[PDB]
Amino acid sequence: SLVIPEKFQHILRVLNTNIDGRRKIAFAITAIKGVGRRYAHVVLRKADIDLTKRAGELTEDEVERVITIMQNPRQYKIPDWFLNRQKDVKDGKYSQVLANGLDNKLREDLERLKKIRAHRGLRHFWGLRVRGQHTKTTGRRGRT
Amino acid sequence: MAVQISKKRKFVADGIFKAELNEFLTRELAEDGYSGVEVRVTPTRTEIIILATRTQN
Amino acid sequence: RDKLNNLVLFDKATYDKLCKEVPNYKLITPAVVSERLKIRGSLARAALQELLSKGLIKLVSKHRAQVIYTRNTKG
Amino acid sequence: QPIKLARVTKVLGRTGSQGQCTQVRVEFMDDTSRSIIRNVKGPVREGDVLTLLESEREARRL
Amino acid sequence: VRRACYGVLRFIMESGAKGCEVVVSGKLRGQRAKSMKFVDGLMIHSGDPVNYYVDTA
Amino acid sequence: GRVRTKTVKKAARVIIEKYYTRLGNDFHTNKRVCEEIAIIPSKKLRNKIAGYVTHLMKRIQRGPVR
Amino acid sequence: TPDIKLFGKWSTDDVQINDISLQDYIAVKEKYAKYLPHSAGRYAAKRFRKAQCPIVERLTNSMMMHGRNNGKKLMTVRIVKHAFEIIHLLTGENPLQVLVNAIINSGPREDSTRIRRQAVDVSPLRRVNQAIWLLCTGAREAAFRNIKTIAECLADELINAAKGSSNSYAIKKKDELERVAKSNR
Amino acid sequence: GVTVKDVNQQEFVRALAAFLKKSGKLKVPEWVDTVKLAKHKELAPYDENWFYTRAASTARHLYLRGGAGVGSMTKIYGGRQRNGVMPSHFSRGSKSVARRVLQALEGLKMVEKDQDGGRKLTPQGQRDLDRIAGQVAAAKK
Amino acid sequence: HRIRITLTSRNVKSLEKVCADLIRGAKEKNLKVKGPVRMPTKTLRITTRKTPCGEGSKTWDRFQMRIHKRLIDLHSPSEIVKQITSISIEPGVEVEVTIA
Amino acid sequence: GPLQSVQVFGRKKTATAVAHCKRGNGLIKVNGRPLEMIEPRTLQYKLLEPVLLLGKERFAGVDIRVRVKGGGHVAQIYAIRQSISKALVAYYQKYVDEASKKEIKDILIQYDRTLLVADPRRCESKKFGGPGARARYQKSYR
RNA sequence: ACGAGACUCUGGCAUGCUAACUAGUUACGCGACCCCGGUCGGCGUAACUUCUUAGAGGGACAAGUGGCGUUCAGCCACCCGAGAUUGAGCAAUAACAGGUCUGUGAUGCCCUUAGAUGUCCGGGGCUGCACGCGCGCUACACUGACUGGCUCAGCGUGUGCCUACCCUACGCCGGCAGGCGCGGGUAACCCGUUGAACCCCAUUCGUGAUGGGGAUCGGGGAUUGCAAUUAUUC
Repeated sequence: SLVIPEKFQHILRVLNTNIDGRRKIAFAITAIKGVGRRYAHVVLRKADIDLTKRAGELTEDEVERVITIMQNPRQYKIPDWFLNRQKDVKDGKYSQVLANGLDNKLREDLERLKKIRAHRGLRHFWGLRVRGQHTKTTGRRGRT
Repeated sequence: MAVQISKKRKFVADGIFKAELNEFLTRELAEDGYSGVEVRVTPTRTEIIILATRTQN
Repeated sequence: RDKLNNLVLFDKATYDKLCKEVPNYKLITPAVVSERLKIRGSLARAALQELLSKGLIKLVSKHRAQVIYTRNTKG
Repeated sequence: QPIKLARVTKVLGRTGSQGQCTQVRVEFMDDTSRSIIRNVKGPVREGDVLTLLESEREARRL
Repeated sequence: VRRACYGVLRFIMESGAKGCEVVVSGKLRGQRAKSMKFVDGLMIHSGDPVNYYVDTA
Repeated sequence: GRVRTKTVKKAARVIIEKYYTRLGNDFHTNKRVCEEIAIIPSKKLRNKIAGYVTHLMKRIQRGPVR
Repeated sequence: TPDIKLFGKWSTDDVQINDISLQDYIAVKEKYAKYLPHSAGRYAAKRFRKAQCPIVERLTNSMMMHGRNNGKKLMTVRIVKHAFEIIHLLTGENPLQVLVNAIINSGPREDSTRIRRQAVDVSPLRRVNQAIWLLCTGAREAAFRNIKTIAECLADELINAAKGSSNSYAIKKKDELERVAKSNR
Repeated sequence: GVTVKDVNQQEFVRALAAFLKKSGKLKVPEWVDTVKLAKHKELAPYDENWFYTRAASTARHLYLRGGAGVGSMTKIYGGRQRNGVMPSHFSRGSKSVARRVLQALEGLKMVEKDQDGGRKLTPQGQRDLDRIAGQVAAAKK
Repeated sequence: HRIRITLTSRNVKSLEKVCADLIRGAKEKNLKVKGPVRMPTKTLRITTRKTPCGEGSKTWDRFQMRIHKRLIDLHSPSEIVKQITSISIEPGVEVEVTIA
Repeated sequence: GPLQSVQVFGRKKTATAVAHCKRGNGLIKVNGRPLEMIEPRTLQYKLLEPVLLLGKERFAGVDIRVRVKGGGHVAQIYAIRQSISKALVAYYQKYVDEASKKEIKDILIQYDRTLLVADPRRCESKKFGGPGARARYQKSYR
């Protein structure tokens, strides 16, 4: 209740990332790339769990269930718009791209605009801003 | 009325009416003197009076 | 600079010095117990409602941003 | 140096490098006979008692 | 410009004016633009009476 | 400050040297005598003058004025 | 009742003012007794219209500070209300008597200024204004980036100041003034 | 015996929210577990039973000034859209979540379509509003 | 029978001399008159820079065209209103009569 | 029978409170809700000023209602205070003696000079060249 | 003689005055709910104008008193009172080689005038970035953030002569941005009793670059227009 339970899990090993059990459950999962604060509260809603606990007291069996919902949100009727990568450029799969794939699908499309010599990707190749910013006055830390 | 414009758009459009008189006449009736006008409003009749010094011209 | 490594859930050494020690305190607020027991503020709120229901402390001011408790009747 | 309490009898005028002090003539409450000038800080009314940590420091008049 | 400035100055004086002010600015008698200004009599500058007491041209 | 200008003083002296027998002593009564004996455009000037007239009365009961 | 006035539930009598020099500008007793420290105002239109403003009102007015809090007099009323309910459970005495002794034991008697700075005494009104100053700026620092709420840090300030334990910010910053002014005179 | 305007509003809505639990025929939609209350909101509300809270909060609003439409309802549930770097602005509430509430309250009779537009509460729906309000005063008497 | 008249003007005294002129011709005919209801006067607000260029200290103008309006209601048919409103009118006053 | 009604007003920054005295029992409520149920509750004893400065027995035979619009939260609180404190002093001026009207006025005099005389402070207008009424934008040399 | 003042607007003050079915109030007649009495922006009327609007006058003048001063101008205080300095526009003589010839059908002079510095179209640029400065916005948290809940505004604007384009209620569809439908408003009439935030009330977090902060950048979806690629905005 108020004291430490048995078989505590101080740090969880999820998608080869650390999840400290000290932090609350709805906010500990956010350490994984591709899942933020909004998407964490609904996976803990499609999986029935009182999110007032900490991430180091909850039992081992049902944390396996939330992993199924992460890389497979479709069968748990999570809406299409709620995802991060919708209508993929190659095969058009509405999925939620998690940590290792997120920084894999990141340097998969940067050069896709570079190979086609797109002005969008050329700014990534040139380290400049791309969303149409005025670089006259900012960008002075990473730009010497 | 037909377009039934509001009084804001009605006063100032008739305020622009005055300003276009006191420019049209000063560019034409200046060799004979000009001293402003006074527009008078009546239904189906709008009489303006050209106050000028040389009326015989 | 300095990191206050608080505790998230009590231990039998802390839980022992909470049921005989906290009601001994003259003033009881979740900020004055979070610093003499080295615990978070959530485990300071959550550790005073049962001590309110068991009747070991008395509430004197309940408010959204501030709550304080005291000892029971001296007599 | 025993502490002394002294009550205003008359405000003379302002002084200081920038007009931040009010030169105030004060009489002592423990003995109304002895009275001295003393530069004061802040806004001073008439007749409010002051707390001078020393008494033999007379202030110079301009 | 001098004798014409007077020519309208004393013309309104007999008319019944309290006092006026004529200013003629521009390049006269050379390249650098001076500014002739000949006043007379009584004339106010500031305040709400100026709306109806003087007229400017 | 509140210092009376000349046009409220020179107009208030001529009032006394023309209507000394109609006015009195207090502000309010000779405030309404001033509206009749003189034409004053505004109402602020009505009170400015009539107040100064009573200040001059309290100098007349104690002797002459220059 | 229209006979006795309570600060909600705090008494206003039996708080003797120990300083005869400072009792002029402490509006707390028997005529300046209001249920709430939140009056409409009308205190910044004369030179000493600040004087009859109740000292409990001046404490909340001395709290809304540093940007975000400016203009928020409701929450500092709630702050001082919660702050007062701590003192009776931490010292056992009436909070106002502490606040009276808080002001008296924090106000610098002497203060140095440019005239080579001649040390000169202060007026009691300036001594009040600096007193409510220092035990407010000390509670704002003890609450900043700290778990300890402001309603707690305000209590701890005037509790330590009421005894002069030389540990409170209002006490430390007051002794420095009386030290530097004692230095050059 | 008293009405609702003599009853503390904070201890009324969740008195009415549980009253919308002891019936349980509200036909709450399917996205109630995954929807954001407004564009100015960034999180779903903590309380899982939030569709019951605002159905009660809208109900007392239709008691105080009826004839309110959906456009009226997205305005009362409007908030400070903290726009990050740009200064904040007033953002209206969501329409569908405001519409599904009254579309449920017309189902089980509490509210009906007002003449010339609006949504006013039915007579027998006003009845229980006084009823639950009385027991709140009974909780304090 | 219930004939309204909507008076409007920019200048106030030009209207107040002709608004009361209606009743002074109406009570002559001794018919039922409603009092002119002073509706809230709008004010045309225009602000511009003083300078025609962008030099110098930033100064502005506050231009106003505050516009008054009064409404007299009558209990006379459409034939007697043609004799009262047709007389003693000011140029800068705009007079409108509604039959319903 | 006959109606002993007085409609006394009270203003603030923009908040105007028009009270309504009446003969009867003693009920005191604004907009339908009583003065013990008005938000912000941080200021409850301001709405209780004329009932603790005068006593609950003064409003015994008088029932009062107040309709308020405009202004802000705190401004409405002070609006309701100098409406019902001015309501009882005007009700006790028309229907009973002023020995009972002055004996309630002088208590409301000595406590606070706002329950009877309004505060004439209005928000000062904005001028160009600054963000507020007196403040100016930052001046930059060099 | 000018300027200052005076003057004009504005700010509050007059249960007195002029009057409102485009504004309200109080009664009354029902209606709905709860226990004669209470609530009701739910429903129509005969009085009223405190509240609304805006007209006319009124009120403040250092007027009274107490000190000070040539006891003159006047200062300071106090009583009484809504004010015992509200804010603003207006603004002199002479001058600056201040700015504007990109405000002009104000304009001298010079240049250009058919392969045009005229005009018009297409596209780009006016944003481009080792760096320097200025005006700012958000921040750096617990006097907080978040999530519910409660509860208060005042300035205005709104269907355009050319000109093709208004502000918006209600009801469905949609996570949202939005869309489809039928209405009112040329406006104290509809938006709209402008349910504005802050604040307040109750949850959650607990001093951790933290649920502080939202830059940067990826994917997707709608609206504006002939067109948004250098991301129009959302």
